[PDB]
Amino acid sequence: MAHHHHHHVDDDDKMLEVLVKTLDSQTRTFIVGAQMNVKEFKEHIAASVSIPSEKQRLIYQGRVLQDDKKLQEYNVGGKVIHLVERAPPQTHLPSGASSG
Amino acid sequence: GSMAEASPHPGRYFCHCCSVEIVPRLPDYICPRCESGFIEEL
Ligand SMILES: [Zn+2]
Repeated sequence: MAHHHHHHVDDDDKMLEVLVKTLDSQTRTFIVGAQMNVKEFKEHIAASVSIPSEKQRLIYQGRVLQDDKKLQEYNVGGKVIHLVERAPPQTHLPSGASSG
Repeated sequence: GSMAEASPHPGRYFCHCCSVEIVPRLPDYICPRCESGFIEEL
């Protein structure tokens, strides 16, 4: 922020230390807010995990966490999520022109 | 789904590490096949 000076604290319970594993070898952090993105968050981590948000599937507690909601819905502050790679959804997404 | 209308029954998980369907060990959400928690409930 730099020179905000309007209640230096605000997050407190917010601001997650998003831990996220990829398969086994890795485990990387994606520190964000509690309720900040998840959507745009996934878009951001896409390259770091080599998994684009469109295929990318965040699983924690067997729950399918995605860009559809917020991070605090999954409450992943300080827990490693599990990333996975699925089979191509070409039958699910017809017409592979737009972002295909 | 067809079985259990709008009721998520945990007999259907999928661990992508095994690339085979599992019935996890919930307390941890581990896979029974490899005990890696890369399981999503289907
Ligand atoms: Zn497994």
